[PDB]
Amino acid sequence: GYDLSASTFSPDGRVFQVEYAMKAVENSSTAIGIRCKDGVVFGVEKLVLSKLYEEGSNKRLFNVDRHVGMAVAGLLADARSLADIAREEASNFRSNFGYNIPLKHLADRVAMYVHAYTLYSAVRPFGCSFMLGSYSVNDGAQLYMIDPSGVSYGYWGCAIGKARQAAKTEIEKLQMKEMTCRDIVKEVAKIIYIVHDEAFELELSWVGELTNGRHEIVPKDIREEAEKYAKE
Amino acid sequence: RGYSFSLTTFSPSGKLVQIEYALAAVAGGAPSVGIKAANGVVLATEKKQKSILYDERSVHKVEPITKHIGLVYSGMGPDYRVLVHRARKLAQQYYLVYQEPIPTAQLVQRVASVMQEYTQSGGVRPFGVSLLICGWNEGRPYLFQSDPSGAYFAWKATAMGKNYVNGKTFLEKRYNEDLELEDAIHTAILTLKESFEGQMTEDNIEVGICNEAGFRRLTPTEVKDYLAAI
Amino acid sequence: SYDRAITVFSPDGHLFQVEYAQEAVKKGSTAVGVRGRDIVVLGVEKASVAKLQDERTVRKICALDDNVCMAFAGLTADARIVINRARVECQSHRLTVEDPVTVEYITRYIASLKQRYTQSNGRRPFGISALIVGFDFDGTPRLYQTDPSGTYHAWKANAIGRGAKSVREFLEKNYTDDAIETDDLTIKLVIKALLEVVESGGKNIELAVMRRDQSLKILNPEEIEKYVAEIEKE
Amino acid sequence: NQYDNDVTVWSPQGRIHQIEYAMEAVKQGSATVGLKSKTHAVLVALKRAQSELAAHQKKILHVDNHIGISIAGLTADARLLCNFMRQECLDSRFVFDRPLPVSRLVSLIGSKTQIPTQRYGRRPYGVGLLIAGYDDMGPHIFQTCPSANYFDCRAMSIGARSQSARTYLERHMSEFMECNLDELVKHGLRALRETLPAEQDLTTKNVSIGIVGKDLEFTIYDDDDVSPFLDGLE
Amino acid sequence: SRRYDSRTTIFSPEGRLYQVEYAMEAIGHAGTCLGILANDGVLLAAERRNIHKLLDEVFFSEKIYKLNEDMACSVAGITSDANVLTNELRLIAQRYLLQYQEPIPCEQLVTALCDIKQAYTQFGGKRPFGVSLLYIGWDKHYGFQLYQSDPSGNYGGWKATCIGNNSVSMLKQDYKEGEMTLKSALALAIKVLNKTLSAEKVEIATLTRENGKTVIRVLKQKEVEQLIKKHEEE
Amino acid sequence: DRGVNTFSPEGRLFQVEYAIEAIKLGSTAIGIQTSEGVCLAVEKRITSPLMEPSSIEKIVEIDAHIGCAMSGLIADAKTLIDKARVETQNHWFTYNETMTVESVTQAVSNLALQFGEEDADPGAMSRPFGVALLFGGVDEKGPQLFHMDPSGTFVQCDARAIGSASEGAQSSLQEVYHKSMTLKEAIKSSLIILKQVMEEKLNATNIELATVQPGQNFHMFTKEELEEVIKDI
Amino acid sequence: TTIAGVVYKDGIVLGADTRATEGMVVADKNCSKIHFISPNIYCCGAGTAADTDMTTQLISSNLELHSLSTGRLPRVVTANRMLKQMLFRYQGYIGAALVLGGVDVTGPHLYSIYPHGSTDKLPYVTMGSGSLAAMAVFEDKFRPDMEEEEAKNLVSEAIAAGIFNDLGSGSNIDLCVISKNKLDFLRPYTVPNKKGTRLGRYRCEKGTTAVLTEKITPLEI
Amino acid sequence: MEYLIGIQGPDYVLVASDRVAASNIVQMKDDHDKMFKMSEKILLLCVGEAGDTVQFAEYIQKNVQLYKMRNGYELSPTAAANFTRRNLADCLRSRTPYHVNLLLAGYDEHEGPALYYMDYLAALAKAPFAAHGYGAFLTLSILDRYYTPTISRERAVELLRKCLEELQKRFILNLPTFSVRVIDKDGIHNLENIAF
Amino acid sequence: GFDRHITIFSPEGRLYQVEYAFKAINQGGLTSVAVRGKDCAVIVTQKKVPDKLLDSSTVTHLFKITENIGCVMTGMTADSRSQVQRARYEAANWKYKYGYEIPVDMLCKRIADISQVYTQNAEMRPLGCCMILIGIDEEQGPQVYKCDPAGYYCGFKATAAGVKQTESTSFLEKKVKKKFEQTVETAITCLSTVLSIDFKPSEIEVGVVTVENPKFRILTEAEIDAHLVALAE
Repeated sequence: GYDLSASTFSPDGRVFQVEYAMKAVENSSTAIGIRCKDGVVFGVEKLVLSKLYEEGSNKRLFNVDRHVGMAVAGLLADARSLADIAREEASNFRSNFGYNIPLKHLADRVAMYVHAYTLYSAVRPFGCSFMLGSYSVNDGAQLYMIDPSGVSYGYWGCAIGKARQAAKTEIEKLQMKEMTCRDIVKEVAKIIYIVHDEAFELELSWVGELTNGRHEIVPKDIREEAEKYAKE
Repeated sequence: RGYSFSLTTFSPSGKLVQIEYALAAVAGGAPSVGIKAANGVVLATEKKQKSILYDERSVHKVEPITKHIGLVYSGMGPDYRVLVHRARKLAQQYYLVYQEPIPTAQLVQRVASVMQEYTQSGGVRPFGVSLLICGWNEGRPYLFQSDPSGAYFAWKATAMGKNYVNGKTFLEKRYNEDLELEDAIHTAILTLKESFEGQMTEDNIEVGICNEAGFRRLTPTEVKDYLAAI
Repeated sequence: SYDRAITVFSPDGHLFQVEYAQEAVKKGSTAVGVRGRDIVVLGVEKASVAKLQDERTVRKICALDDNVCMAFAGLTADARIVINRARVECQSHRLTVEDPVTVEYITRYIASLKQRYTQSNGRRPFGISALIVGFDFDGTPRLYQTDPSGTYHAWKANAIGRGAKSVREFLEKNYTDDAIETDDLTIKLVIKALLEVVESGGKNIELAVMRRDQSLKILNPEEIEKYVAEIEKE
Repeated sequence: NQYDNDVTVWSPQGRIHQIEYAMEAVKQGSATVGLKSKTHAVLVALKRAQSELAAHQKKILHVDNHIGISIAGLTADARLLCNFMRQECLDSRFVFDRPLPVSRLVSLIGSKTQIPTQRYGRRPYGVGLLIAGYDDMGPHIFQTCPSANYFDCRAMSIGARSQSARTYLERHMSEFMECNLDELVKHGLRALRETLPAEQDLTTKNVSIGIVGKDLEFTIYDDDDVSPFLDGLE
Repeated sequence: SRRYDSRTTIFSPEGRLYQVEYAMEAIGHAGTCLGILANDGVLLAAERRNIHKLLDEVFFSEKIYKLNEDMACSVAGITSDANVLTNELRLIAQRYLLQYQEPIPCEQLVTALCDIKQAYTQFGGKRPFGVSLLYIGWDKHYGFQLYQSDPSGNYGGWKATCIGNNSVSMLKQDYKEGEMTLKSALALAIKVLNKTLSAEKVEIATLTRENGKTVIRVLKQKEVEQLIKKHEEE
Repeated sequence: DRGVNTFSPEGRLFQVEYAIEAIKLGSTAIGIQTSEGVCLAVEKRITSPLMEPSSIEKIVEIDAHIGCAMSGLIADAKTLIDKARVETQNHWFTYNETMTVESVTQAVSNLALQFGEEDADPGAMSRPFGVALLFGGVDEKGPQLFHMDPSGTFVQCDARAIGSASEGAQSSLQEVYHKSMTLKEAIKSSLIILKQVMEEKLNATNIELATVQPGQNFHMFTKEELEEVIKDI
Repeated sequence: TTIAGVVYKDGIVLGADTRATEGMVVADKNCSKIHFISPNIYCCGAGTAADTDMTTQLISSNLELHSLSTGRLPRVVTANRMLKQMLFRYQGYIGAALVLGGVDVTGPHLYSIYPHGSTDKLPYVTMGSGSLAAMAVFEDKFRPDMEEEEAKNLVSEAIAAGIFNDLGSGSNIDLCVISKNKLDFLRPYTVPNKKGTRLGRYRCEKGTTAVLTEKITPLEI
Repeated sequence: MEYLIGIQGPDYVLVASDRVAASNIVQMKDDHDKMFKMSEKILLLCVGEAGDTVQFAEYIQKNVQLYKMRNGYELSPTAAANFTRRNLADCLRSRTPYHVNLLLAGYDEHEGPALYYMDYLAALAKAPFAAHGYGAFLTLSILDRYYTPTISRERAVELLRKCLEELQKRFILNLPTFSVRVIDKDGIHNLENIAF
Repeated sequence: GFDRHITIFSPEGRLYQVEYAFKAINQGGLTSVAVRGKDCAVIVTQKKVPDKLLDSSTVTHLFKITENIGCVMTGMTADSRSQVQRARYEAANWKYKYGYEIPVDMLCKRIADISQVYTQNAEMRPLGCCMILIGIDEEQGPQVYKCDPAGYYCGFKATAAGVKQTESTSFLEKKVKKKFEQTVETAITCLSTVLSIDFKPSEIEVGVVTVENPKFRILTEAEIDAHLVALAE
């Protein structure tokens, strides 16, 4: 019984309370994020249970600091918790150092927060993978993705969730570097409609030159324009 | 945060299970000899690394406690370094309140006092380092050994680490009460020479003496000197 | 800082730590007391203290301040803490209201204390049981018997030691009105009650009496012998 | 089952293994139903009488100044959570001097009941709130859960066999965003009148409802005031 | 975690304390050092560890520890713990002086140490102090007196009790309780230690006086070679 | 074992559904709210006859117009009876009026399901209070009695039985009460104690009865009043 | 208190007068004001006579704990920064206008520590009241990059110029010379102030006493 | 501004307080007795601030009373005097200075009678006779002129009447009655109060 | 009992958590070999991007402690950045607390010591990453150190870290007994002779320090490409 406590290793060095949290986001829906030269476009799959839930019953594209975003995957309680303390973290940076928070420091900070939270038997690990993303006027379209292990990598087209085994292939075959984000908002629906293999009432948000370092649910028109990527 | 329950506890036989395991982890440690001599001591130890790859001037095993008191270990690696940190701090509390270098006996009182509460007090395991103490303290030199239990005894000679029964019997054979300077170093060298696992390299041993002028490590040109005079 | 909940409800409403303290008072001395209507009286069959004891420090009989005094039964070292805190708060209740402190109030403090150790985080509720005797402002020689569950009862014999279920059924049988006199029939009833259990009072029994808010007097084994002889003569 | 020392542990598939079991612990609770119109949202609760007779453990609660709730699970833990929600709703009356919006209310209790899910040896708040209030825009209604995962829903039913009330209430969403108070609460009571064990009546005793919305305080209708809501035969 | 704690402060189902009577068996492994009082002063009589040459000089031994001008203590069991507690109780002695300008009558000291050692077996979840140390002392109130305590917490006046292995029953057939004449107490001490021997492997220490102030002697070497030839038969 | 803050494979807490037990253990108490008062009674189950029966406090007056009636694990209630009376005189202190019964019952039942192993400072509770009780009290609304649980659940009650006789006495009390006091609810409630009888024919030594009537404040009955009632049955 | 210290090509030369005057009367006519911290760092002291003592026992003990933690010889910058940060957070309640100097692996240099916690790298410093009596003799005859012997003569002339016209004067000058290889802590350098002499013996033998009650107590046996 | 007096005899020590409880301009009930009963043979007295006399010295009475009825025997008056000097001396500078000045009459069995004295700063000293208040300033020379180191009991009482009649004659406060207690080897015995 | 659960002593010593933490640093395995030059402590490691979807600039090990100390770690990369941030914290805390910039040795002593107090107390796991960290002080030459997850820093010439540690230190031991500022036949060739890839200049990260320029420099594909085409002898 080398299980059930994050302060106990395996006999081959593998802390099982972390990889049990990793499959705990693999049983939740996808949320893809695609970088391009004018900013980062998010898109989240929704798995609307009943008709009783209205539009945006649970936000899964949170925002934090008026420019970085929160496409989350796993338990929405834990993801919402680290979302609001990310809000408090960029609050302490902007209040403390004045300068608006560069995203690499926020991803390293929230990353070591959720990592240092997996060293104790007096806490459980988080059960929520999530990703960030923004750009300053001289930053580049920085996005990062953070596991429940606490590791944070810079990506281009990272995808977390249940069907990330499917979702990583189309983002890899999509032309990554040089297109101007509006088309890829449209193209995000092609990824979401491919990976949904079963109400899929999806939701998108981005940051871009049409936004100047902000976040909007889409505005609302591509929801009746990227809906026209049915039959593909 | 924390546990606040002792993991060291009493067996149904009526003994401490963790402390005998600590003396097992000491007994699986590197062998180290210490010889009390009529004016001064010698505390030799054995630094066998994995390969001929490391800096043998980087880490020490002879290292002083701030005035004239060196202490050498046998067992766990870094728990020793914690005991050097605590021991230097306790010697400097004593030095800032009483304005003399600490008597060796009182330093062994306080080091054995700090090693006791790690046999208690909240989830901490005991150290498993039975380091031994030297010191000139006025008139006649001292020598001690703080076990990972917390006991301490003073004597004329000892060994510890691997095969220490041969060290205690061999030092019981070759000891004289007036045997005082470099002859002690001689028998210390031929106590480590007894096993050593081979060839007696000067970079793999280091000694430390307390020759009435402060504890001082011996330079590697001096041990090889007497290794030429074997 | 140890915070494990020890005294917890098991199934079928059984609070096992407290009943384990009930065997812990079942495995002690044999204390006994009698409310004798003008006097109160104790007794605890002691062991072999004559071989090499000191009789001054074998006391199952203590004194709280002057009138109230108690005979613990069980574990004999967790009791002394309750003695000390009883004496401390008893002096505090001499500080506020300034009375010859009533026996009801101090035994409510003891029962409330042990009940506060059936609640706190990890501290093993006591294995003692008391005989809080004494008086008040107007005679009334009230006796009280506490419990490791913190339940005090104002009963009149309460033999609560180790072989004392026989003593309390004996005292159920043989205490109606014959012990309403000054001291002799009451103390005769106590030494008869403990001579039911063991042997002679020249090595075993010791007693204590208390008369009308003065003179808490113990009985040295020369004086106990006279009463024992009378009982033997019967 | 080594996953019994268990709001720290994970079942090897994905499961946290007891804060979904707190969701079982609000499936066990009594049934209720809330819903919303385009103008004013309503709450309807049936109250279990596990006694002689009672106020039947009054469910829907006054928290607020138009943000009313409907508990369904533990009652003491529910009252603790609505003293929290109540106290900081009044704190937002104190500081900002505006009505506290319903979304930030349910989100920060969604961060308050989320802490014992995280840490060690602390059970989750085993209560399923069904909160409902009228902020600046339309009258919201939020199921929240002991898994600290609220839902911006419309027309939700939680409690014992409340799934049948949902499947009535799912296929009758078309006549919402109209359907004023007199014909709305009838449409909610005939949604509640399926969780009952198939024998005939939503009595005035057990049904307590609450109304909140445009130009009216969150208003509780108890034993008497539910009697003007009367219709339906099935 | 609650899977990891040794749970020291738990009553047995037989009512006793598991970690306490394991300390009582720790005394029987290593322990000697009886103590005899007389009409004159009191002595300890002790044993060192083994025959192992390799031992230069003890100022006082590892057994007899000085506490005041008029008290001393000897130690059984685990020697690592008791060192700590004897420095601890030494602090107690001096602060009584700071509070009272008295030389601390020794029963106060034994009561204080037994209260804190009882506090380590009461709560905190730690292991108890595995030492049944004992005390000799004098006050102006009582005579020469020795007390004896154990890791459980209780104590007593134990006029000739030894601790450790091979248990004192011969002393309770040989000690004259009235008069003892401390030279013959030395003779009885080397009798008992002669059954259970120069100062290489013995450590005897006396407490006497001259003109009011007490004198604690550790009985330097050649006195032991006197008493070891004070036999022929025994 | 497992801890105190864990949920059971039935659906509820361990320590709460274990705290429903040790209420079957202990004495039985009953109470009847009427239209002109509320009567409480308890057969306090004296063990030996060698003794004094009039100091087993199971009818305890919180205030002059609130009297409680506990059972189960006795003397575990004294901390929350202490909180009941301290909260009562705090209410009268800060607000200069009487109370309800749902404010003292609101205040005590918050302390029931408030425990835990690793929490704030060790003056907190480990086990839940294994004592079920009910506050007989008169208000400006009406006389009423509020039956608590160890779970913190408290309910309006007009005829409630606790203790070991929580099934047979409750079912007997279910069919014998509808109307009002008119002096005979206190004589048709010790009749339920007369059916309950464990050791002795319910004389004025083993039952404690007390009524709370809107004219007076309370009345803990003395011996000759009790045996005046017992003579009438 | 008149104090001073001068850096030169090999090292530094500290120096102080030896007199401590509480109120307006000398309590003690010979006290060291040149305190040990380290075999390469000596400080000095002025202001409160006890606060300099305790702050340099604390930084001496903590510093040589630091140096035997590192193993190498301790630098003089870390003594400056520990005196600065530890002397600052008591808000200047400690009155310790001390200077400190050292030869180390970078170069021989000295600092001054004002009692509020303001530090100055200087070639030459003067704390105490005798600052004013010993700063001008660093302004007519001080030269940079000067040899050890006339630097010793310079600091002795400075402290000796703090003797003769200041009321915080001293009995005699002691001064330390900290070089690269050797340390020279020499107690008194010059004694320009003899005691003088007495004239005429005073006492009888076993007289001139009003004895009321004797009491004799032996010690050994 | 009250008055406490004591005289150490060879086998006794007698104390006397002024039996006046004052106010701003008037005096309250006379009796209010200032001498606080300690265990059996100790007896301390307290004047000074109106509100620390009844508070501090009663707390000392609690601790010494707890010592006797906790550990059998009572304190010697030396340990009680150094006890209350410790408690006043460490309650002095911290947060609330107890402004009381104590006498402490007492005797142990196997040593002489002792009359301890302390100011409001808790500096303790033995004395064969001590005084307090403003009335100390004029009456103390009469205990200088007539006090032999060995004095009988009735001579000390009539000497104490000399001191109180002088205190009646010159001292400006109306102190008409004085409470007198002789303590000696049979326990605390109190003589009839002196009046005028 | 709990020998393989808690950081406590088993029988025969050998506390079973640090070698369970040593096996944690071999997870995946991106492998550093550090080369020391009598005037230049070069750094080498291998780094594999999975899928050409990671940002290759962001993934690294190669952290910078200060302007004179670099580091590289081969453990589980979750536990890496929690360890390097505390090393930056103690470096800047040393420069604020003791004046001069921290020399490389007792930095590794200090992070070895907090890793010790991880493996001394219970209720925390000893985090599985070892810190190959280089740096130059004024007195001695360039140094290199590695504290393990047990806290045993040594003072090395040329160890390695990660998967294939033994083959690497065998190759370095066989190729140091011969006698190197260029380090062209030592630094990369340990990797290309252990695991046989003969790298293009993408997957290798190199961090040098020189005595002539003690600032820690991470190299790019231009200069490491000239460094790789210099393997044509």
